[PDB]
Amino acid sequence: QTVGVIVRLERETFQVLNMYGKVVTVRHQAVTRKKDNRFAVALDSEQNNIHVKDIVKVIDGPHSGREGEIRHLFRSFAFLHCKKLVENGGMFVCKTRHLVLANELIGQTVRISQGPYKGYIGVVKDATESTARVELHSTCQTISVDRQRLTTVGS
Amino acid sequence: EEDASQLIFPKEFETAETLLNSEVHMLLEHRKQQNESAEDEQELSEVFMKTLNYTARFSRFKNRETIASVRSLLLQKKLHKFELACLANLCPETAEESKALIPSLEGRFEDEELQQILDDIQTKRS
Amino acid sequence: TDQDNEIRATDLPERFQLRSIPVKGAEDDELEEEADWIYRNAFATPTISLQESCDYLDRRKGPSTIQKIKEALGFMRNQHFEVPFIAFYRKEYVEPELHINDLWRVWQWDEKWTQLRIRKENLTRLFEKMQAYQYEQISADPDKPLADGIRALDTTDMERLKDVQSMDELKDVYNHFLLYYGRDIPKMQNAAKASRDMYTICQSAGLDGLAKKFGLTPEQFGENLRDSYQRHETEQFPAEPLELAKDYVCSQFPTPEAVLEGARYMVALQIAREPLVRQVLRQTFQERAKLNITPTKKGRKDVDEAHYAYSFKYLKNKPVKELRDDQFLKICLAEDEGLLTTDISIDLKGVEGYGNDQTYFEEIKQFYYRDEFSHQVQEWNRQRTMAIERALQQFLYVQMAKELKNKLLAEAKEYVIKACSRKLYNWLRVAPYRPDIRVLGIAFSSARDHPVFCALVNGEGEVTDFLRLPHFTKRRTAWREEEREKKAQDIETLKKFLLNKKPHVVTVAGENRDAQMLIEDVKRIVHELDQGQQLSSIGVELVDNELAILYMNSKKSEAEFRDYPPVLRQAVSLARRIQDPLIEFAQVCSSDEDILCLKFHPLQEHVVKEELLNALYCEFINRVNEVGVDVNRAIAHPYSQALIQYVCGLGPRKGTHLLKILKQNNTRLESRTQLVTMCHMGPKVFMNCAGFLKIDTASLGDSTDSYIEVLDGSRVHPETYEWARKMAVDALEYDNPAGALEEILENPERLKDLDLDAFAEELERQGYGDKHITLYDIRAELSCRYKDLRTAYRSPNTEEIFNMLTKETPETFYIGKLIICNVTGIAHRGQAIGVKTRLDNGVTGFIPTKFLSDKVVKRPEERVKVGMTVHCRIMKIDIEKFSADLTCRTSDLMDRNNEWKLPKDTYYDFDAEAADHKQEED
Amino acid sequence: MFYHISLEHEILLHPRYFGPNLLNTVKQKLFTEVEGTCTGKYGFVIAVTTIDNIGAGVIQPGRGFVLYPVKYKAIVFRPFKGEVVDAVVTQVNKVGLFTEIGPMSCFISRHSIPSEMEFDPNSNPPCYKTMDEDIVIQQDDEIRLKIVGTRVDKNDIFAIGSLMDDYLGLV
Repeated sequence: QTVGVIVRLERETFQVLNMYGKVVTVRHQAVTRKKDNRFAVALDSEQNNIHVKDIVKVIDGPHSGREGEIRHLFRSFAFLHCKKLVENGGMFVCKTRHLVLANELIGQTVRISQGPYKGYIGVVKDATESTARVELHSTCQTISVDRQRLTTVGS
Repeated sequence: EEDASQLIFPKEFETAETLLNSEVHMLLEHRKQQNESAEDEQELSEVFMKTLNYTARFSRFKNRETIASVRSLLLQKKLHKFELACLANLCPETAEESKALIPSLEGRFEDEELQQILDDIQTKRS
Repeated sequence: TDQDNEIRATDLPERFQLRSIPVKGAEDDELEEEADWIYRNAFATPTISLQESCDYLDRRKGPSTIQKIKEALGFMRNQHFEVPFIAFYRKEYVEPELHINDLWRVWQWDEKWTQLRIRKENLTRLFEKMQAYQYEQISADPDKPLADGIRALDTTDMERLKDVQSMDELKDVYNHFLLYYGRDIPKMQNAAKASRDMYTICQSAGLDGLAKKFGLTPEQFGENLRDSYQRHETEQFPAEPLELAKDYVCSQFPTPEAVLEGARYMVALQIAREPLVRQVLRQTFQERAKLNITPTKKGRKDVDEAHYAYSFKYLKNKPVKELRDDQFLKICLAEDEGLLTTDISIDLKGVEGYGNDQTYFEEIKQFYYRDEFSHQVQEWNRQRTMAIERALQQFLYVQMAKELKNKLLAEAKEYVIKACSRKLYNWLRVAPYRPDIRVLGIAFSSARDHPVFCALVNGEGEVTDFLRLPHFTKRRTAWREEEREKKAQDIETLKKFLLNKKPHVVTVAGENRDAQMLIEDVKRIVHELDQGQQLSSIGVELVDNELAILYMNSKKSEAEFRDYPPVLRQAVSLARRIQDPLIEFAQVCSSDEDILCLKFHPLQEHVVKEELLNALYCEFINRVNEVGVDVNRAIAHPYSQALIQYVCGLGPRKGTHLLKILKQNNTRLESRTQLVTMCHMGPKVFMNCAGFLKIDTASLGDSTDSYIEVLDGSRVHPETYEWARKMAVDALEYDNPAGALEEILENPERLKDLDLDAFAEELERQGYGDKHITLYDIRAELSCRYKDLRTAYRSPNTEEIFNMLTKETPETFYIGKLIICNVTGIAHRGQAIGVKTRLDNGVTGFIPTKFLSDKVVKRPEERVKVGMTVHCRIMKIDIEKFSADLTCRTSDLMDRNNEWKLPKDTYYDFDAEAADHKQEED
Repeated sequence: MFYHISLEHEILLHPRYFGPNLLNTVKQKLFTEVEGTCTGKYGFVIAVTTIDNIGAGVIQPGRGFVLYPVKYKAIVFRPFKGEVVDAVVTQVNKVGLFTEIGPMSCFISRHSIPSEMEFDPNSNPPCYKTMDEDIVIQQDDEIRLKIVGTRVDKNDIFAIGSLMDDYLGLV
């Protein structure tokens, strides 16, 4: 239920900052590493898209008039970073809402059934939601053809 | 390796000057008024708020004229900026008290002159 | 450490030893004074703010409670009886005025009395030493009158110190002492050892003599304030204030005006420091204080309708008495956060022209005034007016306002702690589940892919088997075929598991709204089994999983079941909780402050941690002692050993040592006497814990060759074992004790025929005191031994189910609240009636077409799409169906008429709010 | 120790702010940056009196950001080791006393406290008092503390004080 960021390092104990913002002590073995969400979505008061490493201002919430860089993201919480802040090793946590702005066809064999390439056959190497790349068996060349002009050849 | 025991301070403090709690408070409150009159300004730091209330509480002289008079009185004496600022913002009540507070003080200027100076400081204090 | 060994060996209650101030015997006079002081300051002192009584044991008190408090003081201080022991075996002395909680309050105020006594002793020694050192100067030269600066530390001052009844008065006395003698104390120290600020400026300059010519002494003026009239007439002097000032003019005070200024300061400071003046003004503030709140630049925009400080964003002339519950705590928290600034004053603000608007200063101006028109009198009157004006505004108003603010905040924190205690008591009062035991705890995660884990526990809470259902969270009515097949397969697997294990009750975690779906699936399976009569009825319960989650997080669960996944661990915890909430709560809440992890009050983090922990552990001690603790059960089941620490007079240390000795000897607690003969328990600790420790004699059986006392498995104290035997003999009307006791226990119906009143008179005649309550308790125990007094377990009601699943309370989910919802579809009935939305808490919102926009809506399809987010205002709440009416009209969101916003404070300064945002607009 | 110096700071200005109010933005950013900075060399920075000058902005090759060196007279507070200074108690307990000198948080240990003062846990507000009880030090009081130790802490110096010397106490 709770995820935190290690803010202080010590010989025996750890001081991990959880989403709630408080500091709790744990040991080395008990704490287990969690992967960081390199690409995550969230929400804010302004109703604008907010990503990671985005300068934001805490106009409301636990902190007032505080600026930081997002390092980890949660559904309703976010971890901010700074270098001027003595408390919590420069790392604090604030709510995302309180924060404000400051494939299935790949590998199949297809026949082009329309257009100037009608009759040609190739293998899809990478198909986008609307267009697909077909390597032609005959011309030694890969071309981009609208997916509406393709029909998969069944065995 | 810098302190009032040896008075050895860096070139930056050698060049620059010292300020007292009173005048520091006056400047800080003036800047507070300036930023308050300013609109759509960054919210000023709680650290300066803290220093402001501290200096206001420990403000020994309540007026610019009193600050100027005490400053001139201190200047009259052949005293270093560090010692002058320390004695003024501490307002030692007695010559022995001032000697104890400032080790460099004793052996520099003699006791009755020190007592007269600190009594003048007290009289300036309102 | 050696301290633990010393506590283990000492024949005193462990908590008594652990008390910061050691418990010492109290004389009769000290007990009487302490009892009266406790009654006055703990039961007979109404709070300034509106605080409702938290007493829940009762299913105020007068002077009669003073004697009960004295009896309790005697029991703890002298007889070293803990509060549970007094409340359970000394009821005749403390009840009905004092209950167990009241006895705890008395114990706490006993500590407060002890500390106050120590401080009074220290100040008395200082005062006597000062009296002697000051008299030393008079002794050498008695002829020379004392200088005006040397006040007399007379017996009046000594008695005033002796009359202190509170810390505030003690401080007033100390400050008054320091004002006059503070300068000379270092000389006092030097003299005693060898024999074995702005004030000093005026003292050195001699302005004190002029300060004495103003007309009255500080004590006289304080008396005038106390009596609200000119009790002492100000003495007038011929010379004008300036004329006397020039006499005292010197280098320190050159101008006569400066001389007068210094004298006025001396008068003002003396008036402020007069203890009588401080007491009178303290009462005035406690009677007429008002609170004013003005938001800061930050709060003018941050304190919106959803903020907890919105209600008291602006306050004007709100009496402190109007503050209720933790309102002051919230106000203080907002000030701490910089959202607003508070002010406590005794005069109305911005209420000019109101009848009798004169400030307290104007009211008391005539108490230090001379009614004459002579010019000299007028000058002296002006000097007096300015002196008092400075005394009040500079010292008294600030200090008294701060004191009142501290008192109000303390009251609010006490209320919050009381609420936390109430919640813990309610949680711990739930009795073991009684089928109309084997418990199957089912836990699941909010994720769809996550499985469902079922843990089966026998009657003693030991995990015997578990079941994993990968696709139990899926709906059996899902349109997809594979999903229906997976759900069906899990259904049959659970059907067979239930058929074979035959659990008595199944508890399902209240993780989210899907818990209801799991409840329905389990109930349907059980219904099928009862339909075919292959299995008896199995109780189905929905259980809050907060405690199970805490156990899952605790490293203890990992040690006990390393291979069991977290969901299975919390399933085990839920089954244990329903089996016995008290044992589960005690085991889950360890000494690592895991109890604070539970959400008792929203502001539980803003109160004193020690007070909250002490109250919570007091609730645990009260419940543990009431229920009783079985040592043999604890030994055989380590997870239940956590109740021994809460047992009266044992504590964690003695309890652990008791288990250590029992396991070292590889024996059982066959009888209570073994606690002394074998465990070498001191007589006082045995007295405290013997009646709260239960031994299951029937479980002991014939294996115990030593004599087995049947009464050992009853609340009947060993001291009253003979009384119980006599009661049994009289019940059977014999004309042996161990035969009669056994027969009456088998057939206790004959107990009602007993005339316990006569036995009461006989005991009083032979010197045992009033024991009618004890006799009634003994008879009840004989009728039923260790009958459980906890409230019978009942399934959660609709309100509790809604709170457990949605994690919402009326305070946070109310009509008019602004919320965010996601569209999940269109409500149909072609024809449509509105838009269906799902909230993050599981509540299904509905937006009618008319409320879908300010203007008329033709088709909702273009207005909203599936998955779009809409800001809506709550109109109606249906907790039973987890539904909520919503409106997204722009006008509704604006709420110009303030119809949807929460109620504001009664003294809300609407004029200030209007001016503030009008200037903001400008 | 409160002081006034003329310091130099270089600030990088993004070309976005190359408008008519360039200098105003420069000074504003200088305030936002230097204000409140605590450095080992110059102690703490209390406020900025004035801007001495704005050296000619240089245009960094390959980056439109313009480097402006700005001199400015600003107030600082750099304590030392062995200097009596006024302090404000902020919390009293058994371990030691806590006091404040502007931004710097100082503290007093049971060694720095003379042998006369004792721990009184029974005291509802923790306090340091001797048998004579002549001087009692509680929260919010003014004490004269000779600094003893100093230490940089995440670009924020914290000092430890003492009052073992004669007369060092409430007045």
